[PDB]
Amino acid sequence: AQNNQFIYTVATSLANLGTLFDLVKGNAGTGLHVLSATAANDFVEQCPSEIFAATNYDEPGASQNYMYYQFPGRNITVSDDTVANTVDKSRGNYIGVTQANGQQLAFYQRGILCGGPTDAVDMNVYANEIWLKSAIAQALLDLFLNVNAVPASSTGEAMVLAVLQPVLDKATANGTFTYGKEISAVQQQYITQVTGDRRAWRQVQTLGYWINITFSSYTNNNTGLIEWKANYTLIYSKGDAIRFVEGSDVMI
Amino acid sequence: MFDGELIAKMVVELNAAMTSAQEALQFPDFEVVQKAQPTQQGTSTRPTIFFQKLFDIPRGWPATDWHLDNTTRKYVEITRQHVETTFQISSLHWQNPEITHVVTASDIANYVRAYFQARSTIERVKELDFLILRVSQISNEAFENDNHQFEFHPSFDMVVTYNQYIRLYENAAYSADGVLIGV
Amino acid sequence: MFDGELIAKMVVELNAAMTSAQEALQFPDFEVVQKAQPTQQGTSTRPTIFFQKLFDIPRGWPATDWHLDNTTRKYVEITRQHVETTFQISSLHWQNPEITHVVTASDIANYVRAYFQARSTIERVKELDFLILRVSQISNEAFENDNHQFEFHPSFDMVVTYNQYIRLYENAAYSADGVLIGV
Amino acid sequence: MINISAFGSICQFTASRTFPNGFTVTEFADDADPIDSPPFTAADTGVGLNGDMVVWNRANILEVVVNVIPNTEGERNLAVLLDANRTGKDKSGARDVVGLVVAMPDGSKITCTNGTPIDGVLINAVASVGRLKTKPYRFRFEKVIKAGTS
Amino acid sequence: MINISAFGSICQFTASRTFPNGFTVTEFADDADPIDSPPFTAADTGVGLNGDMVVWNRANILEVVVNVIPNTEGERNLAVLLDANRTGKDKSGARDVVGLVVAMPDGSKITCTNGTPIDGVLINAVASVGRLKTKPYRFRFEKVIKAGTS
Amino acid sequence: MINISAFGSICQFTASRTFPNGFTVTEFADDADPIDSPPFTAADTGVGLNGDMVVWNRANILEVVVNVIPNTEGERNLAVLLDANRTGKDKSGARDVVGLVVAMPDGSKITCTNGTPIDGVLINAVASVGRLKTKPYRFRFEKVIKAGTS
Repeated sequence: AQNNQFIYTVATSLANLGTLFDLVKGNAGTGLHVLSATAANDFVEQCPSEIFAATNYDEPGASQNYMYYQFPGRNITVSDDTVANTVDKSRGNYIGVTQANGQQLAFYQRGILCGGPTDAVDMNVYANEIWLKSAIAQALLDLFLNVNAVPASSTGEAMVLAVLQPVLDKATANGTFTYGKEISAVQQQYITQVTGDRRAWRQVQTLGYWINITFSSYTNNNTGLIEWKANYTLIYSKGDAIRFVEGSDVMI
Repeated sequence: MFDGELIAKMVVELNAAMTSAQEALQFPDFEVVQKAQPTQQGTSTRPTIFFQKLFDIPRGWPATDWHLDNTTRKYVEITRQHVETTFQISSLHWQNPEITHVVTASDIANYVRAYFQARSTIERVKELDFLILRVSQISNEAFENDNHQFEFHPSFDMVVTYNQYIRLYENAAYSADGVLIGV
Repeated sequence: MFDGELIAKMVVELNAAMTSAQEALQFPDFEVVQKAQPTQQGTSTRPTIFFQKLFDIPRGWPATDWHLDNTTRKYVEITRQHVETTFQISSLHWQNPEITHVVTASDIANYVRAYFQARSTIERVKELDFLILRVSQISNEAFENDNHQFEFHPSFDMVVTYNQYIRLYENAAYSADGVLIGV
Repeated sequence: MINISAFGSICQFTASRTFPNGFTVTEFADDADPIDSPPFTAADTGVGLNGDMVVWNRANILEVVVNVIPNTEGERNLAVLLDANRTGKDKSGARDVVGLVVAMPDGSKITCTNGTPIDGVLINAVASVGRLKTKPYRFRFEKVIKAGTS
Repeated sequence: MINISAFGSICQFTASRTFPNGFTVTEFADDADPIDSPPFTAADTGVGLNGDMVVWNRANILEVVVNVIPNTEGERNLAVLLDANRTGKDKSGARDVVGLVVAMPDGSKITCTNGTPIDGVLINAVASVGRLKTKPYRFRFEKVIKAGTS
Repeated sequence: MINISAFGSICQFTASRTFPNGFTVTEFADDADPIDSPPFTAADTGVGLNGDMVVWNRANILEVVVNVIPNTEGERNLAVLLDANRTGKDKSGARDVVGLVVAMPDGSKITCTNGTPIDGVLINAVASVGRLKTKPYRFRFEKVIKAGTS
C-alpha cells in the first residue's frame, strides 16, 4: 500500500514457497528467497540488501540486473535442475549453482520480486524506481525548505519542474532510463489516456520520459481552507537486460 | 494609482525650480499650475509654469514577485510595471518693452529644463522615487493673447520613469505527490 | 459568432477590474459601458470605464479539420480562424479640486491596464477562452465636458486573441478505383 | 487553446553550483524579442553523381536568446550567474549546468538542460536618450523537452 | 484556371517511420511566405579559351520552406517529426523518408518524395508584443513530380 | 530603485602614468550611444558524435565604447590619454593602465580596471552642416567589478 520507498524481504525455507506465494503473490514488490534448510550461516535476504547499498546512483553505470552476482561465503540452497525450476514459478531467489567446462560458479539466479499485474516485477527496475522517488522527494524538500510554497498557477509548475529536472538528468545519465524503446499500441493508448497529450507517447519513444505537473485542490482533516498541492506525473521508460543466450552453431 | 503622488512631487520640484529661477534672473512672483484646469479659472499675469500629462508608456513586461503573507497561506503576487510618463512643461510670461531687465518665457523654460537635467536634481529626484530622461527640444511658438498682443508659449516634453505596483492573490501549496508509472 | 460572447466576458472582466480598483484607491461607485451606445443614453457622473471595438485582424491562414458525423457520411469541415480583435478601453472621471483623495482618470485606466497585464488575470482570461496582448501606450488627452470645464479621457488599445469556428459540409469517400495503364 | 499569445510567460533557471533551486525571470524586453532561438540544423544533405541524396543526421545543440530589462532582480541574478560562469583573471569560474523552463501562458512548458551561458553584455549600456539598453543573454542547451498541451 | 491565387492550399505529409498515412498542414503563416523554395541549379557552365561553352548538368536536390502559425496541430505534427529525425544526446533519431504533397486550389498538385527535415526552431520564440513568431521548417527532397493542370 | 533611466552617469577615469587621480567625463553624445559594450563571450560549445555537448570557458576581456561631445574638457583629457598611449614616429608612448568607473544615477557603480585605449579619431571630424562629429573611444579592460545595488 505504501508502494513507494521500499523493497521488503521474506525469509522462508523450502516447501513453504507454494503457500507463501499464494498469500503474497502481487502486493507490489517483495523479495522471497529460499533458505538453505541445512544451516543459516548465510543471511540470505542480504543479497538484495547489499547490492542496493552499493549502486551509488550518481556516477554513470548504475543498474546491475540483480541476477548474475557472485556472493561469497553463502550456501547453495538449490543444486538440482528440477528443484531450481520448481522453486521458480513461485518467485524465489535460490542462489544456485552450475558448471561450465569445469569450475562451479555461484550466481544469485533470478531477480523477479513478486508483482505481476503492472508492478516493476524486477529488483533492478523496482530499485531504480525507489531511488527515483527518493531523489525527487529530496529535491522537492530542498525546494520547499529554500522558499516555502510555490505559486500554484503556471509558475509553480515552473519551479517544481525546474527543480525536478536535474534528477531526471541524473536518471538519464545513470542507466535507469533508456534512450530508445518502441512504445506500441497498448503502451501508446495507455500513455495517451493517463494524463499526457496525444503526442506524448512519441517523447517516451525517443527521449525516455514525459514529466508534467498540475495542481489540485484538496481539503485536509482539520484545514477548512481548501489547500492546493502539486501533482507531477513522470513516465518511466523501464529498460531491458538480457539474461539468456541461444546459439545455433552450424556446419560443426 | 501613482499619477497623483507624481503630480504632487512634480509640483514640489517645479516650485523649487521657480524658487531657484527667482534667484538667477528675476521675475515678479511665480505660479505653477496644471494646464487642464478642472474648473473655469483664468490665466495669471505673473510668470507661470504649466504642466500636463500627455502619454503613458509602459517599459518592458511586468515583473511579478511573489510574497507569502504567512497568515492565510496566500501568495500576494506583486506585478510591478515600469512606466515612462510624459509631461508637457510650458511657460508663459508677457514681455514688457518698457522694462530693461527683460527675461522672456524662453529663459524660464530653458532654466527649468537645465535645472531638471542637472545631476544634483537628478539624485534628489531619485531619492524622491523616480527619475528624469533627456529633453531634446524646446519649441518657442507665438500666439495672440487676450489683449491682442503677441506672446510666446515655449514648451518641452519631460520623460519621468517610475514603477506602479499591483497586488493580487494566488494560491499556495506545500506538498507534492507523484505517479511513477512505467511505460 | 464571437462578438457577443466576448463582449459579455470582457464586461465581466472589466467589472471585476473595477471591483478590484475600488479596493486600492477609492471611487464613488463605477460603471462599465460600451462607448457606441445603440440608444440615446447620457454619460454618467460616476467614474466610468468605456470600451469599444476598433479592428479585427485575422492571424494566419484558416485551419481546417475534417470531422466525420458518422450518420450521413458527411465530412463536416471545421474552419477555425484565429482573430486578434482590438478594444479601445477608456475611462472618464471628473476631478474635484476640493477633495483631497484625488484619483484621476489616468489612475483608473492605468490600473485597468496593469490588472489586465498581470499573470493571474492572464491565466483566468485563458480559462475564459481568450488571451491578452501587450498594451504599449496610454494616452491622457484633454477636452471640454458639458459643463465648460476641463476633463481627461485616457484610453488604450488592448489586443484580445481568440478563435472562431466555421462548420460546413463536404462529401466523403471510402473507395480507390485506379486505372493502371502501361506507358 | 491554440492561441498565439505568450503574454504570461516565465523563465525558471537552475544552476547546479550557482543557483540551486533558482530564480524567476519575468521582466522581458519590449523592443527586442523576449525569447528567441536560432534555427536548428538537425540534418545535412549531399547529392551524389546520379542523384542519390545522402542524408547525415548531425548531432547539434539548441540555442536560446533571452532579452531582459537591465538592473532588475531576475536580470541581476542572470548577470550573477554569467559572472560566476565567465573566466577572467584572478577569478575562479564555476563550470555548472543550467536548466531553463519556459511556461508559456497557454499551458505548454519547454524545458532545456545541460547548458551554459554563451554571452552577455556585462556592463549596463546606456542608449542615446538615457534609457538603459535591453540586455541579451544566450545559452546553448544540450537537451530539450516539451511537456503539457493547452 | 490560369489564376494567380493560392488560398486553399494544403500540405499532406507522409513519414515512413513517424507518420505513416500522415497529416495535413493548412495553417500557414501570414507575414512570412507559406511555401518557399530556393532557386534550383540544374546546370552550370564554364567558358573555354576560344569561346566553347561547356555545360555540366549537376545533379541537385530541391528545397522547401514551410512557415506555420506557432503552436498548431499540423505544426505540432511537424515538430514531432523533426524531433524524431533530429539527433542529440541520449535520444534515438529515426532515419525516415518524408513526402510532401501540395494541392493548391487551382487544381495542380506538386508531390515531393524521398526527403528529410533540414531545420527547425524547436522552441516557440516570442516576438516583442507577445505574439509567437512564425515557425519555419525546411526540407530537402530528392524527387519532385507535378500532376494535374487546372 | 529599479528604473530604466541613466541620466546623471559619470565616467571617472584613472591612468597610472598619464592621469593619476584622473578626470571625469559627463558630456556624453546625444545621437550615438554614450556607453556601449560588445557582447561578452565567456564560453564556447561544441558537439560530439553521439550528442555530448562540450564546453570551454574561454578567457576573455570586456570592451567599452564611450561617445563624447567634440572639443570638451573630458574628451580633451581622453585624447591626451590616447595620444600618450598611442605609438607613432619620434614620439614616446607611455604604456599605462587605465580604470573606468561608471556611477549610474540609480546608485550602482561598475568599475573596470587593467585596461588600455583601443581606438580613437585624433581629428575633430566635421559633419555636413558644420556640427563636429561625436568622438567615440574604445577601451578593453581586464577586470570588471559591480558594486552597489539601489
